[PDB]
Amino acid sequence: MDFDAIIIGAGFGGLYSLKKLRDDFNLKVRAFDRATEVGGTWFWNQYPGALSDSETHLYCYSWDKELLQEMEIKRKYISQPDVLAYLKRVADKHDLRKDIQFETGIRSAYFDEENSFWNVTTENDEKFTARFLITALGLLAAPNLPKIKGIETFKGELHHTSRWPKDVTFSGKRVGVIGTGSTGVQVITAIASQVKHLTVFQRSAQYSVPIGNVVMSETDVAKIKENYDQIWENVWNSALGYGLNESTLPTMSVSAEERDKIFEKAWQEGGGFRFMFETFGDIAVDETANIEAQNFIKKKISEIVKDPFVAKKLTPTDLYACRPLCDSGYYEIFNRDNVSLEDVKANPIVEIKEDCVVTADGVEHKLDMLICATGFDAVDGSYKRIDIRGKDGISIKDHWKDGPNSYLGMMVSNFPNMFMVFGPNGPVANSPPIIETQVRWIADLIGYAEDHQINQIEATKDAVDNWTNTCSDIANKTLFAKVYLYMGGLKEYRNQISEVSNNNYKGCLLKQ
Ligand SMILES: Cc1cc2nc3c(=O)[nH]c(=O)nc-3n(C[C@H](O)[C@H](O)[C@H](O)COP(=O)(O)OP(=O)(O)OC[C@H]3O[C@@H](n4cnc5c(N)ncnc54)[C@H](O)[C@@H]3O)c2cc1C
Repeated sequence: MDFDAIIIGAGFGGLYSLKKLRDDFNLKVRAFDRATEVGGTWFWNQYPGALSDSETHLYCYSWDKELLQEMEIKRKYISQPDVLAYLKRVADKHDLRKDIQFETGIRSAYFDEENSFWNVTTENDEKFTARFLITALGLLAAPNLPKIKGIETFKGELHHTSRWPKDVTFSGKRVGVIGTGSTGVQVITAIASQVKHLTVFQRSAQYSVPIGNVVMSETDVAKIKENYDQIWENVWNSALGYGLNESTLPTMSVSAEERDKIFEKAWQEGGGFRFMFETFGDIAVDETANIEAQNFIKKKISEIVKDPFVAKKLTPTDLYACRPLCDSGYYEIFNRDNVSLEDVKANPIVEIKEDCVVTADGVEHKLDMLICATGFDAVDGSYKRIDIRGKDGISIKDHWKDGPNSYLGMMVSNFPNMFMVFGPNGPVANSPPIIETQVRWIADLIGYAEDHQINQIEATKDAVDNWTNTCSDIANKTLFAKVYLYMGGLKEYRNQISEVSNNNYKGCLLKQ
């Protein structure tokens, strides 16, 4: 054994995995990332307007009290360069880089049934052994590059938001953006005013609410820092972990005039999760409540966008409101004389030539730059791109050929000593609280094993099948996926995994 534990990922999930196992448990551990710096997705995604979905004071670690007091809280939400600097500062303080090997992908990890440890091989064919594998792998980008005929003949700049280069300049250029998910909304709002002309190619109009990202006064920051203990106590006690007053008020239980008042209030403060969960308690459950949320945003769209035909094209049709987008002036962009909206569901892209994008009606859209706002992959994907083989050498690709499944979102049957952080079938909540929860739980279980010299931990097939049903029970009660995620929220997730730890890890296969 080279190591007690090998960590893959130096993002949020891997940086804390490392800190927890090396320093609070005195294990020998080494971590690996392909990146040249810590930060994970905040290192790779440097596109214009990249901004957190959670507010600054909560998109961070809770476990280091003196870091909370030290933290710079510039704006209500935190931009990508600032998150990256924060993660780097976490590394400086807790001396984590000496145990991270950068520029090092992992090609494969094979479980050794004979000695109960993992054989892990880099892409440069270096081989390390470790009792425990910790996978903190995040989500890769969704669509590689758009499967469009002739895209490779394009002779202008072709930029993917997940490999955004440095020194992109926009002035004097005709620019095109494929994609209008969260990443596309941020790019487009960021660059519309910098280009000579912007063409947006929207496949599918989405609902978006104001983010309301404002500067924080020194007294604003003091309010938070003086009460940080209560703030975090409210995170652990909530469903989402976003600092919201999570409503229980049914949408249809009030007058139209009161209902308009409550949505307006969330709209003025900003934030997608606020609009969806702080206004009423059933927007994501009741079809009739959801339509009320839909119409409020549709009306706002039609009041902000002055040209009714452009506004009509922006209006989501039939689509229900699920998974919340926010923006810093998105719908306003479309009143600008230098912006055009192309509905590419009505008028698909058929071809890309050397100087242009051409749609089904024959029109050539001439472009100097084409931006592919990639989105994000189901993941699953990040795991299916490492050769992971457990017992009798089944690959993870085979074991999940028909969808991912796990125990509590962290352990996979047939894959012992492997613990996933922020993996499939996990909760839907603010990420750092989820990551912290899972890392402390994993670390506690590895300590139990250390004290009781057990060297093979594994989830049964039945713990995993019970977990798959717990998720489908909760999920088939929601408008979402109308599954593969636990949606009882953060507090109920922490119960689930407390019961297991308090019942000598019922469902697990402690061995030796
Ligand atoms: C612009 C943007 C804004 C976001 N805002 C929010 C938000 O407000 N709230 C929220 O909850 N979530 C948000 N997210 C989601 C975000 O992914 C999570 O918050 C969190 O950062 C995930 O951290 P992680 O360490 O688990 O994953 P990552 O940060 O992606 O870490 C994955 C790392 O592991 C490395 N890795 C993977 N595989 C391999 C391999 N085979 N070999 C070597 N190395 C490897 C990767 O290169 C990567 O560096 C946002 C994402 C983006 C892009």
